[PDB]
Amino acid sequence: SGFRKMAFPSGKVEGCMVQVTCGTTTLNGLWLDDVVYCPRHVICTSEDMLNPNYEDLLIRKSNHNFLVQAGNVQLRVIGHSMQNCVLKLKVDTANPKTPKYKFVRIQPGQTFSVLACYNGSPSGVYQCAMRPNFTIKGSFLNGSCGSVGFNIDYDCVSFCYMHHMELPTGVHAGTDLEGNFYGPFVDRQTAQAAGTDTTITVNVLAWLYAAVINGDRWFLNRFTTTLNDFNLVAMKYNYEPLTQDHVDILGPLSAQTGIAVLDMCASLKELLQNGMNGRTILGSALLEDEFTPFDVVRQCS
Amino acid sequence: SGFRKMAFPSGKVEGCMVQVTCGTTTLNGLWLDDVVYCPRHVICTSEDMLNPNYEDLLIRKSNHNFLVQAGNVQLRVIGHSMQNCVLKLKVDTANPKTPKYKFVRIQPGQTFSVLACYNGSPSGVYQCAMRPNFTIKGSFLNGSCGSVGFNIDYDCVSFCYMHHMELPTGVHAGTDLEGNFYGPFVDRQTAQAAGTDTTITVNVLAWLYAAVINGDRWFLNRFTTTLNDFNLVAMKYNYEPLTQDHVDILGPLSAQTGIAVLDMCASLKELLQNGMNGRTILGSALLEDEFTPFDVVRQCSGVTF
Ligand SMILES: CNC(=O)C[C@@]1(C(=O)Nc2cncc3ccccc23)CCOc2ccc(Cl)cc21
Ligand SMILES: CNC(=O)C[C@@]1(C(=O)Nc2cncc3ccccc23)CCOc2ccc(Cl)cc21
Repeated sequence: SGFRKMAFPSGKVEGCMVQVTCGTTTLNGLWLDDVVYCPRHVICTSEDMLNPNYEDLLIRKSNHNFLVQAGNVQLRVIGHSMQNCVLKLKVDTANPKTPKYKFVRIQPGQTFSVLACYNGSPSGVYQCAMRPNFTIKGSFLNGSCGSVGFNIDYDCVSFCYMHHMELPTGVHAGTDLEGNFYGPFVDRQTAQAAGTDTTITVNVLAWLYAAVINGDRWFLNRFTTTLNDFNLVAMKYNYEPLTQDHVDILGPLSAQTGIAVLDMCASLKELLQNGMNGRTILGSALLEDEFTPFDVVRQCS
Repeated sequence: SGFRKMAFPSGKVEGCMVQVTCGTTTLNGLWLDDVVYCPRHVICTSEDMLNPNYEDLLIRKSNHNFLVQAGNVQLRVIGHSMQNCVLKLKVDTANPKTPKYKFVRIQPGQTFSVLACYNGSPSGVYQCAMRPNFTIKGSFLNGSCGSVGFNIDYDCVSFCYMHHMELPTGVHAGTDLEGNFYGPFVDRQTAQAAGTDTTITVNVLAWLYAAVINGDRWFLNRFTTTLNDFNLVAMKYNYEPLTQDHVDILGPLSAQTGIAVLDMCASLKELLQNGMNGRTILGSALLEDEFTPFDVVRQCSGVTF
């Protein structure tokens, strides 16, 4: 029993965190095999942040301009290339702590663990979700760029995120490990705004199923709804539309608890209308949307 | 910016998790140097658990009865002893991944990271606080016994908890690494109940300081209070008393934000008597009490491990 926001054990990722310095800028890099991945903005100076020409800035750099530190050992850079917004620094040593890994690009609503690092040193681990506006509500200070988001599949690390920037609202934007930004963001200091965020409806429903599995049933009702009627109500509370895919994904939890997805959807409509009335669901007074249906099943079964 | 419930990096602890099997029972063990620590109830059957004589059960066991697995390598047990509610299995091999570590007993209100394990394999890491009723509101399934709680100080792991049981309300009870239970709990199948819980006042104040640091200021007010007037109000809402030690501990956050502790206490007092009024603090509609003042400083300054 019990339900917690739970991150994956970060050990496999900790052994890949290195410090990458280029001039006066220092951020984190991910050392996998003989390659160190880091945000390409590490090559930017003061007047290269509004409109950097990364191809032009990178051509002017040599391997000896990149100082890579793995623990108290300086790694030697033997090559450099750029793939979208990620810089790849070929080093002269394969990381002996390289786990089995994959680079996976995730979709909004997907959760992952973040290993927050400063100066190539891991300081904390927390669980995040990719918001529907493609930002993450992380916890990052200056120097956290290059900190990564990941999931663990048995013994395989799926790297899904690398931190690049903080938007004016305090939310964070980054890329997958191929340098492709999540969202319409660019790695420039030009005026950028996170779109209006919405609630990840499928995740809230998955979390209501977690609550039912844990014995919290007060919010349940005798109602069901059509998918269309649910979405009309949901949109009014800034909730993401629930697709038939989401309904299918909730199938196992629906079967386990004996509460049809559209039946749980009617509970959600009611909760949105009434609020909680001083009650909590899994120790929370708000509807939690950072647990996917996969997370709920993994944590409960 | 941003404020998250954040655990310590679990890598130093992951290298210590092993699987301990005794008969039909399989749980987790902590392999440090040449010793594997695990809950002593691993030696119990179902009948034994009802009224266990652990000294009697342990004397009947031999070293070969304990199957210890570190990855896909079976460790050979060369000795066994019991220290309170923890079993210590002496093994022939010192764990090469043994970090710098200490066994520390924590106080209620103190937080720590839990590395949830099943079959000696770490599956998740989460942060939590030792509740004032000595339970932890963890997330544990069958097979999680032996999962440990820890903090990291510099490069030293301080092991503070080992999971032993789940109470009927779904809350968890366990021991320090010397086998001493936190709370009035015993390791036996019998009627046990978690006491009425209280809110960790110093932690709520620390979290209000984290909210101020992050730009959430709506709850701040012009008022201040005496420590005694605050504690009279706090006791009424099942909040732990705030000591002068707690006020001193909040000193750095008080200086950083320019809000005196008793000034923040009057904000908390109003939040208790009046509520949030539909507003949130750090995305939460409830007062968060699982961030200590040290956790807030560490997260709002970026201390690394
Ligand atoms: C020195 N340069 C930087 O720090 C990179 C920077 C950035 O957002 N860094 C940070 C990321 N996360 C948390 C932060 C908390 C506080 C301050 C900085 C933080 C800051 C300057 O504007 C941009 C614009 C585009 C891009 Cl891709 C990166 C950046
Ligand atoms: C096989 N026996 C056990 O697992 C030990 C057991 C226990 O609480 N295990 C669990 C601990 N945490 C999460 C659990 C989730 C579900 C089920 C079991 C869980 C279960 C039997 O009663 C007791 C009584 C005292 C003590 Cl010290 C241990 C126990």
